[PDB]
Amino acid sequence: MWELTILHTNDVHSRLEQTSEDSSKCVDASRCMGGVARLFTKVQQIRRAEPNVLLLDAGDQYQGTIWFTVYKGAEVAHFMNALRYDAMALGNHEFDNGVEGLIEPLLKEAKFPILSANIKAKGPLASQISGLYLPYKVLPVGDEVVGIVGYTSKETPFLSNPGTNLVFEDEITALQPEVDKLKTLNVNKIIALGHSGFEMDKLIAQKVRGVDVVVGGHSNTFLYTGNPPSKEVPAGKYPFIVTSDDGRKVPVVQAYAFGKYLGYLKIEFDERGNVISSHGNPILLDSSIPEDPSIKADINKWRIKLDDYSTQELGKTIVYLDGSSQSCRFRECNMGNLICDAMINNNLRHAFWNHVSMCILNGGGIRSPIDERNDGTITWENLAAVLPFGGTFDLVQLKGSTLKKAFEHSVHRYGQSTGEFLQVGGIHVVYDLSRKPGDRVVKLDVLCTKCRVPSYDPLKMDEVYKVILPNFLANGGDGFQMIKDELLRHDSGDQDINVVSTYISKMKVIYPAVEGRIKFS
Amino acid sequence: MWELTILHTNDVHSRLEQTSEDSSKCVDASRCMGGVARLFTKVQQIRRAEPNVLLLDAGDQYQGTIWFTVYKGAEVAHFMNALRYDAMALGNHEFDNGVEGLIEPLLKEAKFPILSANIKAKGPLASQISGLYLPYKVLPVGDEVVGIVGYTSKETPFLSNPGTNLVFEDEITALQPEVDKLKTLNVNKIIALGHSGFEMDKLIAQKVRGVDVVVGGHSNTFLYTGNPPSKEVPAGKYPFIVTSDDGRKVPVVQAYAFGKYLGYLKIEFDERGNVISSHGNPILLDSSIPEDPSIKADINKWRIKLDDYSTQELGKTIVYLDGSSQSCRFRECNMGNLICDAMINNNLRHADEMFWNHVSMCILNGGGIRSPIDERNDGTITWENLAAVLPFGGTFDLVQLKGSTLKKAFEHSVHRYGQSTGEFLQVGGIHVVYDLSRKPGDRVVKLDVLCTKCRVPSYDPLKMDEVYKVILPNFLANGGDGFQMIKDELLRHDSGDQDINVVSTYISKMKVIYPAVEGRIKFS
Ligand SMILES: O=P(O)(O)COC[C@H]1O[C@@H](n2cnc3c(NC4CCCC4)nc(Cl)nc32)[C@H](O)[C@@H]1O
Ligand SMILES: O=P(O)(O)COC[C@H]1O[C@@H](n2cnc3c(NC4CCCC4)nc(Cl)nc32)[C@H](O)[C@@H]1O
Ligand SMILES: [Zn+2]
Ligand SMILES: [Zn+2]
Ligand SMILES: [Zn+2]
Ligand SMILES: [Zn+2]
Repeated sequence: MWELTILHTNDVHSRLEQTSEDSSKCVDASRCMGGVARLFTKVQQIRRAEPNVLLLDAGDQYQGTIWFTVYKGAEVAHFMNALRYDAMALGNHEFDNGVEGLIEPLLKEAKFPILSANIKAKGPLASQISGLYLPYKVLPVGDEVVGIVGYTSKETPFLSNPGTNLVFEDEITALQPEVDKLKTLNVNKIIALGHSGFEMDKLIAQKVRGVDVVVGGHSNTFLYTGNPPSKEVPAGKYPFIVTSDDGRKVPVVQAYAFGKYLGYLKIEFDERGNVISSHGNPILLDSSIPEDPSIKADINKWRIKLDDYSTQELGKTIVYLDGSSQSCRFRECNMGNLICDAMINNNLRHAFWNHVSMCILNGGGIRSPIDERNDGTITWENLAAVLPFGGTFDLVQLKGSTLKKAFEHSVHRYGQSTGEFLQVGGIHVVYDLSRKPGDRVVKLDVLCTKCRVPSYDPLKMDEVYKVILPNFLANGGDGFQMIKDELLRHDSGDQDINVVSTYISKMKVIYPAVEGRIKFS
Repeated sequence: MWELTILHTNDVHSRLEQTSEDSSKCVDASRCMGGVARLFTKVQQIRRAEPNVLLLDAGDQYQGTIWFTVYKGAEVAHFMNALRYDAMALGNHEFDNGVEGLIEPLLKEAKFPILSANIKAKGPLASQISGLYLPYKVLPVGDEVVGIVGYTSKETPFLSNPGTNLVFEDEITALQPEVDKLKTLNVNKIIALGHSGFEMDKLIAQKVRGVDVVVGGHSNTFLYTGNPPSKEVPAGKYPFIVTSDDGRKVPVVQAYAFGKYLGYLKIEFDERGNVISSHGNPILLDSSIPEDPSIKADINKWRIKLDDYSTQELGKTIVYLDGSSQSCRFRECNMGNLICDAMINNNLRHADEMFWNHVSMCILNGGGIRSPIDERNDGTITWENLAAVLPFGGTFDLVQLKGSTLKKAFEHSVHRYGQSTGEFLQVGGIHVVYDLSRKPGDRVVKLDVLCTKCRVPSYDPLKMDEVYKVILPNFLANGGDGFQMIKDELLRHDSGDQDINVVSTYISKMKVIYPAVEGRIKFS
């Protein structure tokens, strides 16, 4: 009846300090959630009360706040070491700053194993990266041993910068042999830890034989059994039980994201290394759990470098700038409208032809909301959380067919928190999700340029339009292969942050609204 | 067979200089229309060729451009005298600057009769206005005599400032006694000249017995027989023939407005003073009719005072700011949106406490939008450009309204739709849907309003029992344009800032503007 307590975080996304419950900057400290210093308290309490504890991360500690912008990963390595994480699987964002941006800050500093069984190194890189990351690590858990096989999304080269010499294999194909190797080493307790999303995690559990528990992330999935503690509605019960093809019940877990919740799963194992019981729930990390003084004091030492960013206010918002994934990836969100307006305003300030009236933007690219409760105030730090990436707002030229195609893509796999869903500037779209995928756009009206008075006219499949979009999309990011393939021109614009930072500095006081640009039938 | 040539203008609205064909400021002089110096050339050219000519004005020479803002009527009196107008009926706008603003500049200075048979002076006013205007004037036309009875819109006190000591009678009731009086003076040739609109003009012709011809204005009606010379689509043939209740065919005329066209109607009269033939058409004052050098030279003398306004640029528009009556009074117009956005932006720049002190709604009578702005001159926008759009001198006032009062105003907005009636509201942060098939007062099928009592503003269906904070012009607040329910059922009214200054500072802020027709107002 050997009991294992699995504690896990996924998609912390540079959320080192305690946050608001929407995961934005903390204002009212007493009503603030998350943090690393608050995580350390709960982890330590659990480690006291429980004999066999593992602390894991399913990737995406990289990218999100001014913490990563400045420390570029050093903060992940330093604080994950203080919290004494047992393992961490590689996420797509760990490659955002290139392989040198992963090797030097994280791989070379992390005093704990970093894992991925489907990333295959090629060329001279292989002998450089030797043992910096591993397909698995066999860990001593008291008087027993626990093997943990890692995995990273096949999609990392289309979401990040992992370079031309890392091969991203299919997870199931790359996992099953490593599991069988651990099996022939008599490792009876196998955990799959990785960054591919809940739907992938469900199949890893179903297909990869020998896996006792699947720990995941990427899809920012919140799972809960009972009455949730906050605003997150669960996708399913915690853990999610997958009846695998070999006849076992495989528990699948995820801890939402941004370090708001600490995943907690108690596992009963037999002498043979099989699951008998699998129960728990994610602990909401809040005010009712103090921040450890030593970690908090240390967090404050690292905050001196970051202080010289929030210094200047670029404007004030009288409304809540909803940049949440739960809004921006399912329907029209005021942060989308605000950004898309700033892009058009950027272009039309210095401009029938050369005039731009259209803007598209993948909702997943909107990485944080902004609270209006702090005197309306907006700083660089506030924006750096919304737009962390470092892209540009590029000018493209598209056929009515290519624009139709992208909008049909926008809602092809709708209701999955998929970031392909587009927020729009100077476009009026109407979707009918009852209809089969690819014929879900029932109306699409676009603002005209070849007109003295701009009005919305039905989109013409044979006309040519001049859209402002992020470079990520211009480059066929988010599956928009048709943009990169069928574009008739592409001129590269200005830095995403600077574009929106110019506009807020201009408007002085902003108030974007949900006015019906995107609609549903 | 005694022939009369009637030449007429109506609703010139301070358009002294030549204009663009949308009646906005002239840029490319060679492709510019109208003005007083072009008018003088064609008038003089007709007076030579024709023996019995009359030049008339059916009111509204007052209000419109920087000309009236500065000269306050003196420019009307000076230039109408130079053009040697035979008569002029009183329009509603002649009262915009009060009765002292009519007596001192126009009535005393005008070397020609000014008329209105339904305005009745009373008390201390009566005395200070004796013979300054008259119900009619009998005019010698060659070897014959022509009587002209004037008339002014019953709703001048709800459209202008004529004061409390002037009584606006029902036109037909006040007109007949004068026509029947003139008849007993053996005045066989009677013209009705007034400012009440085409639909009133049609009834004056129908009901007022003895009227031979009705000359009008107010409704900026363009009438034409054949292929029009410009962008104005005609309401009907010129002249419009009204088969009167006494058995006669009464020609009804109107010359559009802003001095763009000169009305021209040739009339054949018998020994008895009746119409036999009534034919003509409005002459478009275009590039092809030269400006008279003496009038143009004199116009230039008066332009020195006006020059120190257009001096500073307040911003640039990349789009055509359509402030036309043909757009702003029938459907959503980008000038309405621009203004309504500037009003909300004015308030919300100095606001926020919680869900109160906030405003997300704006209503604005389309008739209050008095001019468009052309983007063709380097995008550029001056004070003079704005002064034409917003000439009145009102303010953008803050009101508090029930869902029912707001519903009522929106049902009013389209009660008599398709008449170029200015009551039709342009909106800021409101999404309205009309179905004109439905009987009047139940034509609003959808009305969604932007919320304040929400952290994220979204459009929610209007609630008949909730209370909303709208920014609207003072004219509308004080229940102008028939919006009696606003004045009567308002739950609070705090007065804002000067209409021009509100929109100027927003243009000075935005630097480069581009308003659009984005579906705030819709139709089913
Ligand atoms: O935390 P995740 O694993 O990302 C979960 O969210 C998935 C969505 O995120 C969106 N997304 C992800 N990465 C990007 C990126 N990155 C580029 C800049 C730095 C590297 C490449 N640039 C942009 Cl505009 N968007 C990115 C994309 O819309 C995905 O659907
Ligand atoms: O203008 P006319 O040729 O006479 C015929 O058109 C009638 C429409 O015009 C609009 N309208 C007329 N007067 C006003 C005014 N005046 C106030 C300021 C000066 C005195 C009262 N203030 C305002 Cl916002 N609007 C005015 C109004 O929308 C009428 O329905
Ligand atoms: Zn993530
Ligand atoms: Zn991820
Ligand atoms: Zn007029
Ligand atoms: Zn009038």
